Amino acid sequence: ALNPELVQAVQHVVIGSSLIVHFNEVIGRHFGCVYHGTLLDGKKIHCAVKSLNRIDIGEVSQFLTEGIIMKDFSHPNVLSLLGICSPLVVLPYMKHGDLRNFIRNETHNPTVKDLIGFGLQVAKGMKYLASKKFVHRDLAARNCMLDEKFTVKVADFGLARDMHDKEYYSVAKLPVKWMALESLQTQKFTTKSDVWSFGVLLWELMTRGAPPYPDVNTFDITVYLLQGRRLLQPEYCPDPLYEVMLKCWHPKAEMRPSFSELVSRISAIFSTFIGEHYVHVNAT
Ligand SMILES: CCN1CCC(CCNC(=O)Nc2nc3ccc(Sc4nnc5ccc(-c6cccs6)nn45)cc3s2)CC1
Ligand SMILES: [Cl-]
Repeated sequence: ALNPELVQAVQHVVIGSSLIVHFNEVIGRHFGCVYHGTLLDGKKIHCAVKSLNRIDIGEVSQFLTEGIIMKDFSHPNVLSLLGICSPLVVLPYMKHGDLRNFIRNETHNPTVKDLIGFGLQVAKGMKYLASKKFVHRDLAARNCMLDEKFTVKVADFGLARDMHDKEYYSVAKLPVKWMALESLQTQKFTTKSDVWSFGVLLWELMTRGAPPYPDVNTFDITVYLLQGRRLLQPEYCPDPLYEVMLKCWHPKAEMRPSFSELVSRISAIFSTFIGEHYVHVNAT
């Protein structure tokens, strides 16, 4: 029943090696549910297996097409797809989980250098996605993960794209407090609106995961911004990094820096720090 050209094209994505899905070990549950897993080939690889609903032959066609597209994306700062198989999406397990919880954790002691380092890795992952004409639409610290080497990987990508939390989404995903001014008015997204979201992600990093605009309700953000306001400078945010955030929030989308310019500018700032400045959480 399926297009035979598509069946041959998806073969390099489909996994036979073999996979052991640990169905009793759940991660999260919107859309489908994520479980722990183990891959093969004479080695055991810890993975996160997402099982999507019960999806018609056209739905199966999209699933196989998405798998090929996803597999064509490879970058150390972008969460990879290991393969596909109910439809199974197999992703590498990220030991330290999401970036927002990692920095919020009071037992963690990040320095200014470490936090800027995480922002730099996110910028590199986004620089890769933009070059592939991929518009993320939901870049936030909650949507970035950390592996065992503390490598940051931009997630919430392709078949894994979901809504895991609700308080950050106005009820198509609308992460209002991370959205560019023009996206709040048109509901359209570009690489330049991902640049706005990246400026917000840098603010999340420097405040160790504080919610942005805490005293502003989701529905009020566009009026708040149009009065001539931006997120205030975090206490442990260096002046050149705050200048970078302000550039990410330029009212004119085309005047915002590209992710390539961000990688470059942030690499310079990052290089000036030695890991002697401990970042503490704000009381407010
Ligand atoms: C002591 C406190 N603390 C310290 C360690 C901590 C982390 C454990 N490590 C993991 O949880 N790793 C993990 N890797 C992966 C790899 C892929 C996927 S699918 C996916 N694609 N994009 C996103 C974006 C968001 C989400 C989710 C949000 C809520 C539930 S899923 N899923 N998602 C999920 C996980 S979850 C647990 C306890
Ligand atoms: Cl430092």
